[PDB]
Amino acid sequence: IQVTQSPSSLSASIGDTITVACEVSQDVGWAVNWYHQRPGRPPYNLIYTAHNLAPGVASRFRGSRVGTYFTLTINNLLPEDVGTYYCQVFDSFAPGGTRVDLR
Amino acid sequence: FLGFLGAAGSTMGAASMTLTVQARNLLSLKLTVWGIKQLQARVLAVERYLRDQQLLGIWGCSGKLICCTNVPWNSSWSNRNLSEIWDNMTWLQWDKEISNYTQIIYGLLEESQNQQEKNEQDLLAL
Amino acid sequence: FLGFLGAAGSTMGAASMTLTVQARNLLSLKLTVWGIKQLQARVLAVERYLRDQQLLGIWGCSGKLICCTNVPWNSSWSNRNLSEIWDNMTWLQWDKEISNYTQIIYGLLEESQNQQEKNEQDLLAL
Amino acid sequence: VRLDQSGTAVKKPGASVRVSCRAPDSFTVYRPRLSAYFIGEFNIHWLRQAPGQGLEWLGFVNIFRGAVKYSSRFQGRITITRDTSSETSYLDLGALKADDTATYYCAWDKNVDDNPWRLDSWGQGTLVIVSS
Amino acid sequence: NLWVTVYYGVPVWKDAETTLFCASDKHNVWATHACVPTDPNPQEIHLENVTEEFNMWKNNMVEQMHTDIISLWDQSLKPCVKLTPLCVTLQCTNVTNNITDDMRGELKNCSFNMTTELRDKKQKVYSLFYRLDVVQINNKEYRLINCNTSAITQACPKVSFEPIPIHYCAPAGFAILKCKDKKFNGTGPCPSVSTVQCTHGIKPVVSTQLLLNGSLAEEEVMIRSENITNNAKNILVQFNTPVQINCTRPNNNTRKSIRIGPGQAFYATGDIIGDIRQAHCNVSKATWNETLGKVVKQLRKHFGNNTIIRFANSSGGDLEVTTHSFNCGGEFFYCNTSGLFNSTWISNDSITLPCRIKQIINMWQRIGQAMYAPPIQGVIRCVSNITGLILTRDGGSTNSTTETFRPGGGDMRDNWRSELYKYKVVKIEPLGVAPTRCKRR
Amino acid sequence: LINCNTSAITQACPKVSFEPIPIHYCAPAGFAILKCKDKKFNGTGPCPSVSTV
Amino acid sequence: NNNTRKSIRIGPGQAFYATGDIIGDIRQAHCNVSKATWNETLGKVVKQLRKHF
Amino acid sequence: DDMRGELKNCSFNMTTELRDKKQKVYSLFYRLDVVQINNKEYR
Ligand SMILES: *[C@@H]1O[C@H](CO)[C@@H](O[C@@H]2O[C@H](CO)[C@@H](O[C@@H]3O[C@H](CO)[C@@H](O)[C@H](O)[C@@H]3O)[C@H](O)[C@H]2NC(C)=O)[C@H](O)[C@H]1NC(C)=O
Ligand SMILES: *[C@@H]1O[C@H](CO)[C@@H](O[C@@H]2O[C@H](CO)[C@@H](O)[C@H](O)[C@H]2NC(C)=O)[C@H](O)[C@H]1NC(C)=O
Ligand SMILES: *[C@@H]1O[C@H](CO)[C@@H](O[C@@H]2O[C@H](CO)[C@@H](O)[C@H](O)[C@H]2NC(C)=O)[C@H](O)[C@H]1NC(C)=O
Ligand SMILES: *[C@@H]1O[C@H](CO)[C@@H](O[C@@H]2O[C@H](CO)[C@@H](O)[C@H](O)[C@H]2NC(C)=O)[C@H](O)[C@H]1NC(C)=O
Ligand SMILES: *[C@@H]1O[C@H](CO)[C@@H](O[C@@H]2O[C@H](CO)[C@@H](O)[C@H](O)[C@H]2NC(C)=O)[C@H](O)[C@H]1NC(C)=O
Ligand SMILES: *[C@@H]1O[C@H](CO)[C@@H](O[C@@H]2O[C@H](CO)[C@@H](O)[C@H](O)[C@H]2NC(C)=O)[C@H](O)[C@H]1NC(C)=O
Ligand SMILES: *[C@@H]1O[C@H](CO)[C@@H](O[C@@H]2O[C@H](CO)[C@@H](O)[C@H](O)[C@H]2NC(C)=O)[C@H](O)[C@H]1NC(C)=O
Ligand SMILES: *[C@@H]1O[C@H](CO)[C@@H](O)[C@H](O)[C@H]1NC(C)=O
Ligand SMILES: *[C@@H]1O[C@H](CO)[C@@H](O)[C@H](O)[C@H]1NC(C)=O
Ligand SMILES: *[C@@H]1O[C@H](CO)[C@@H](O)[C@H](O)[C@H]1NC(C)=O
Ligand SMILES: *[C@@H]1O[C@H](CO)[C@@H](O)[C@H](O)[C@H]1NC(C)=O
Ligand SMILES: *[C@@H]1O[C@H](CO)[C@@H](O)[C@H](O)[C@H]1NC(C)=O
Ligand SMILES: *[C@@H]1O[C@H](CO)[C@@H](O)[C@H](O)[C@H]1NC(C)=O
Ligand SMILES: *[C@@H]1O[C@H](CO)[C@@H](O)[C@H](O)[C@H]1NC(C)=O
Ligand SMILES: *[C@@H]1O[C@H](CO)[C@@H](O)[C@H](O)[C@H]1NC(C)=O
Ligand SMILES: *[C@@H]1O[C@H](CO)[C@@H](O)[C@H](O)[C@H]1NC(C)=O
Ligand SMILES: *[C@@H]1O[C@H](CO)[C@@H](O)[C@H](O)[C@H]1NC(C)=O
Ligand SMILES: *[C@@H]1O[C@H](CO)[C@@H](O)[C@H](O)[C@H]1NC(C)=O
Ligand SMILES: *[C@@H]1O[C@H](CO)[C@@H](O)[C@H](O)[C@H]1NC(C)=O
Ligand SMILES: *[C@@H]1O[C@H](CO)[C@@H](O)[C@H](O)[C@H]1NC(C)=O
Ligand SMILES: *[C@@H]1O[C@H](CO)[C@@H](O)[C@H](O)[C@H]1NC(C)=O
Ligand SMILES: *[C@@H]1O[C@H](CO)[C@@H](O)[C@H](O)[C@H]1NC(C)=O
Ligand SMILES: *[C@@H]1O[C@H](CO)[C@@H](O)[C@H](O)[C@H]1NC(C)=O
Ligand SMILES: *[C@@H]1O[C@H](CO)[C@@H](O)[C@H](O)[C@H]1NC(C)=O
Ligand SMILES: *[C@@H]1O[C@H](CO)[C@@H](O)[C@H](O)[C@H]1NC(C)=O
Repeated sequence: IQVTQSPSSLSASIGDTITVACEVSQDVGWAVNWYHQRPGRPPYNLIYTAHNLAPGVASRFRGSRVGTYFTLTINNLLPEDVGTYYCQVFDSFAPGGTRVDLR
Repeated sequence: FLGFLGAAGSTMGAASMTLTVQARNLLSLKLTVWGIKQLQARVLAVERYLRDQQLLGIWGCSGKLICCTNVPWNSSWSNRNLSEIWDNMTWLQWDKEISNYTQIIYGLLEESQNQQEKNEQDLLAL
Repeated sequence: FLGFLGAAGSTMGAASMTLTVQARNLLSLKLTVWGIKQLQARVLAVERYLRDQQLLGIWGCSGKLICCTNVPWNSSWSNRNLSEIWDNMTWLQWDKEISNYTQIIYGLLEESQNQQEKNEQDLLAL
Repeated sequence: VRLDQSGTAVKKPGASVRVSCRAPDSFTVYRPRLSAYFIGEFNIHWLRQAPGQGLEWLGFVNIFRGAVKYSSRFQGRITITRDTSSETSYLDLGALKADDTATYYCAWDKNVDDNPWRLDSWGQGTLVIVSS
Repeated sequence: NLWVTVYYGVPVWKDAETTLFCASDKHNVWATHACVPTDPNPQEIHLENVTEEFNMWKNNMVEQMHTDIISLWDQSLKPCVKLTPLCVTLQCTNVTNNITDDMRGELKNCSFNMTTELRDKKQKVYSLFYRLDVVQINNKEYRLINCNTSAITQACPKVSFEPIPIHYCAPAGFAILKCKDKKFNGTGPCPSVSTVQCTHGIKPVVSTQLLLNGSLAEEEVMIRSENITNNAKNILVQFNTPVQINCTRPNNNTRKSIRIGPGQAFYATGDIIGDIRQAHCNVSKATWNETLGKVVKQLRKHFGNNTIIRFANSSGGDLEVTTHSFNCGGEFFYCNTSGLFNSTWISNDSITLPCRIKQIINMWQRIGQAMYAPPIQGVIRCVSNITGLILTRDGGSTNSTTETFRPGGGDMRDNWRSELYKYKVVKIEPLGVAPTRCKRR
Repeated sequence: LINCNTSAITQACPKVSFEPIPIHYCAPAGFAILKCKDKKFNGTGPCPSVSTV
Repeated sequence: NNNTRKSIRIGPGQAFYATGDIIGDIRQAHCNVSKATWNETLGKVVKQLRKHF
Repeated sequence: DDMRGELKNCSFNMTTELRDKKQKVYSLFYRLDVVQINNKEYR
């Protein structure tokens, strides 16, 4: 299985609403996990099963599934959300990730 | 609607109007203390329900919330006027003042049911 | 004759013709794991049967496999034609599409039975 | 669950590296009907991140009896083992190449059928540097 | 118009969970005597017109079986001698009399002080322990392996470990739906539902890599997996034909009773009469090749025709997973089975599998308790059928069509899914309401 | 102790009395116990005088 | 006291959890109750207790 | 001042994994858990 996620990078101002895409090559159902990695910090689980929030994650995080097209939507962006995003499908990690930084 | 034992303090007629709500609540792991207590409670509840259902069945009133019979009421049990009983009395006092005569009433009920059923069979056969 | 759940996929009328064969199979050592499992299964079967018997009894339908009532059909639960229902449908789908309206129907049956019995009381008394 | 890993390691090409990952008091579960502490069927995943790159999956071990699944990009020089007594997991990578410089993370997987490959908890990360 | 009519005993069922009691047709570990005697003629009823959804992976019956088996295994161990005094310093020497090349160092001749019947009195006895049972302490000094983090309790010698078939029978008001479709994979609707009072004879065999003594597929080899795309879910393989397996323990073992206290006996391992050879399980080469050919033929469907399927041995882990472990006449084997999953596939002779013996067994991985299997007198020998496989596909790059499959296991639930795949538990709901032209008088 | 090579003993707790107390074995509901009242009843064959308890 | 739990293995799978050395100063375990709150509660209690005496 | 004598630093011979082998280890016990026997000997 091959997983692709885009855009490679994006810059948003404080409070904006941004979304990140994660496309899968085959139907995998809802088995998509979303991970947050702050710079110089270990990654932590953000969304599991593509629409369920991890414990401690604010309700402003939302994930959705459209067939083989998965989206993670960010509301009212805040400075601590800076970093890179990774989507996981089984043993496959999307190359590069999506770096999100303040504008 | 008031709920389980909602009309406990009501008058006789009002309480009888809602017999179903009290009628529907008589029936509703390892060998741990909580588990064994749960099992004992379950068996006690089911046996109590079936004792009551069997006792109704003997008098030929199974399936009927309010059922009439053919034994006269001796005034020795209670000579109170009907209007006072059914409009100015609750079931608690009523059971309080007939606790002793209950067994003979039950026996009369059983005998009357048996005799009536035998007569019905005789009429059905002829 | 087909057996327990023999007419599960059959039509409504054929299934109704043979309710008895599923009706009879609703009811039929130390403290070892197998023993305790057997005992819990036995008690569970007893209570599962008795809940259904109580529900039938409240509606004034104890002892009758088929019982008619005085609750009008609201037509919002299902407006399907009688011929379609009773000749081109199975009980499984029928229960599938009334899974939500069951409780209100049960309550209507209970209240209708209660009022009906008390009405009978008045006539038997007069 | 808290995860603790070993410290930074310095290695030469062709050597071998062992990084430890301890998950205290998390290897055991209490099956209530069975009335004892059993070793749960958890998975410990091992991941690494090259400097400035994305994440890559190495392999995971099943705590129950040590079942291991390895990424084909590392088969033949990778070995993941766990010690149920010490509640630790060991990554043993052999024939290290200069491109293996990365922060190696050990991750905790509850192995829930409804959530495949959930990496709930992560260690602080271990820097492994290889050079001549 | 219309009126509500209540019906009793309608054939309506809902998926539900309930406790299932045992029924079965010397004392055994599973306490099959406690199971109620099953009817000599089981009643099976065909439910035509019925299409019921099945899902063995979310079935409760496997979990309930797991709980019941572990509970039975624990309960059969309580009235047995506890070998807590065995955790004493051992003086073990190499056994080098009439041993073969492969047997060098696998057995140890350990002598130790042991508590006599009189508490103050002590005695020096000797016993034979396999190398996997004793660990060196740093002739040399050894100790029983689990003595560090487990209490030893000897399995009672008189209880048989043989799997007696057991039938899981649901109580009254519940039914068991059997999927009679011969081409049914583990999920999806099964349009051949037939109800039975309870399941056929289930043998709770404990094996890791090869499914022994199991039930065969009716038509062809089946490949059942929850998510064939997920390279972490075990792949349940079922054989349409049985693959026979000879094996035995060639050593003429003798059970020597050592009285370690008041009414407490520890059964040691005495001197072996004759030469000492290697325990080994035989599989017919041609039969295994044919079965592997059928398996790979049925496995190309889920991956493609042009893909390369290669069978490799276990990748590592504890001995129970790396080897094919099972019980045979009271002894627990650990067979290499590297010659089985060794070939690669593209578009009279027997395979000898060197097995190893253990006496300290820690099945179910319970913290604090372990079992000591008493030695079996004489030469044990059992013949079984390999009726299944536990294959775990590896990952791979996107530039390769080579899908490597390796034996897996460990999770006994996966072993018991291959026997409860065609069954499910439903709750009879006999109350039905339907409009009718009848109105109560 | 003669036990020491064949069995392990547990001391009977001194406070429990071994004295026999009469105990009646009562059948559950739906079952009855038939008591043979024949004074010349040898234990086998019919008992002409049967009383239930 | 910042106590340390030291595991002492007294047998097969049996662990006796002992008390290790205490890090830092060793003080007295104590409970704290507000003086004013306790006095007010005692006043209410004594007011309600004068009724029966 | 208030903690004087409330703790006891007790060291004792204890059995180990290997039954024949003994072992010496120490632990801290509160004064209310140990009673003198008539450093001193306690139990
Ligand atoms: C799969 O099923 C076969 C057949 O039931 C099992 O083989 C059987 O194994 C038992 C013990 O493992 C044998 O019983 C023993 O027989 C010897 C010789 O008669 C006797 O001395 C012992 O006291 C004991 O009764 C039994 O004969 C044997 N059946 C055969 C060879 O036909 C096999 O063990 C099963 N596979 C498993 C459990 O993995
Ligand atoms: C992979 O596994 C997941 C989870 O086991 C499957 O997801 C389920 O899909 C069914 C489809 O009918 C849904 O009803 C469930 O709600 C899903 N469960 C989840 C997401 O936890 C998925 O279908 C499987 N996919 C493949 C290709 O095997
Ligand atoms: C398993 O097969 C091997 C050979 O494939 C058998 O080993 C032979 O055993 C006979 C005795 O019956 C010896 O005469 C031969 O010399 C052995 N051949 C060897 C060692 O290469 C073995 O007996 C079989 N085990 C069974 C059937 O349980
Ligand atoms: C497993 O052992 C059985 C013996 O019980 C083998 O069955 C024998 O096979 C030989 C062929 O070499 C026949 O000549 C005998 O008549 C068979 N005896 C029977 C059926 O009782 C069986 O072949 C062995 N399995 C393997 C794979 O070697
Ligand atoms: C699977 O097969 C491989 C090779 O066929 C085994 O690798 C051998 O492992 C032993 C250790 O016991 C080494 O001494 C050999 O040099 C290895 N051979 C190689 C790498 O070619 C591997 O052990 C087998 N796995 C199991 C579980 O038996
Ligand atoms: C399982 O069997 C394989 C091969 O039969 C073993 O691998 C061999 O191990 C020996 C031991 O030194 C090596 O000399 C060989 O080079 C290995 N490969 C082959 C092809 O023979 C393997 O070790 C066995 N697994 C065990 C014993 O656990
Ligand atoms: C017991 O402790 C609690 C919290 O440690 C104390 O509550 C605090 O009291 C201070 C006043 O001294 C306030 O400034 C804080 O805002 C309180 N915090 C909380 C969370 O309640 C409480 O006063 C203490 N009581 C006593 C009797 O010592
Ligand atoms: C309680 O008593 C009052 C007055 O006697 C009466 O009006 C009321 O109906 C009674 N409660 C019920 C539930 O009947
Ligand atoms: C199954 O359906 C067919 C037609 O739909 C019907 O003739 C048949 O009787 C049904 N099966 C049973 C057992 O009634
Ligand atoms: C084991 O050692 C004992 C002496 O302690 C000896 O009598 C016995 O023959 C030895 N057995 C083997 C198989 O070496
Ligand atoms: C005795 O067996 C051990 C295996 O545990 C082996 O390492 C050792 O070399 C053997 N001793 C001799 C003298 O062969
Ligand atoms: C048994 O105890 C004696 C006592 O010193 C010792 O010499 C001997 O080596 C012991 N035997 C063992 C540990 O096997
Ligand atoms: C017990 O000792 C053995 C000796 O090799 C060791 O492998 C094991 O980890 C130890 N268990 C503990 C310390 O819990
Ligand atoms: C299992 O069977 C169902 C129904 O035939 C089918 O939809 C599905 O693709 C099959 N395979 C899996 C892995 O579910
Ligand atoms: C093993 O297979 C044979 C046929 O090869 C069969 O007769 C026997 O019953 C099977 N044993 C089982 C299933 O336990
Ligand atoms: C095993 O040894 C005993 C001697 O104790 C002998 O009677 C028996 O025949 C032997 N069995 C075999 C298969 O050689
Ligand atoms: C098994 O069959 C394959 C089919 O290609 C063949 O290559 C291989 O040599 C066979 N192995 C045997 C007969 O042992
Ligand atoms: C596995 O197969 C290779 C050739 O395909 C062979 O050289 C090797 O000996 C085999 N391993 C065994 C038989 O254990
Ligand atoms: C126990 O000892 C007595 C003599 O003291 C002896 O007669 C008996 O056989 C012994 N029982 C055993 C060794 O089981
Ligand atoms: C008891 O009396 C009966 C009377 O019929 C007789 O048949 C039977 O043999 C007698 N039994 C004995 C032991 O005398
Ligand atoms: C107690 O000691 C530990 C070190 O063993 C330390 O991490 C912790 O902060 C200490 N607690 C307090 C309250 O000082
Ligand atoms: C408690 O409060 C009362 C009134 O406020 C006062 O008279 C008394 O002295 C107080 N006592 C204490 C101990 O505070
Ligand atoms: C030791 O502690 C005890 C407390 O039980 C105390 O009485 C005694 O004076 C202490 N001795 C010294 C030397 O501190
Ligand atoms: C208790 O005594 C031991 C030596 O037996 C010592 O190592 C330890 O530090 C002491 N603990 C105290 C004084 O708190
Ligand atoms: C342990 O036993 C030795 C043996 O003499 C003794 O010297 C020592 O004091 C003992 N340790 C204690 C009692 O703590």
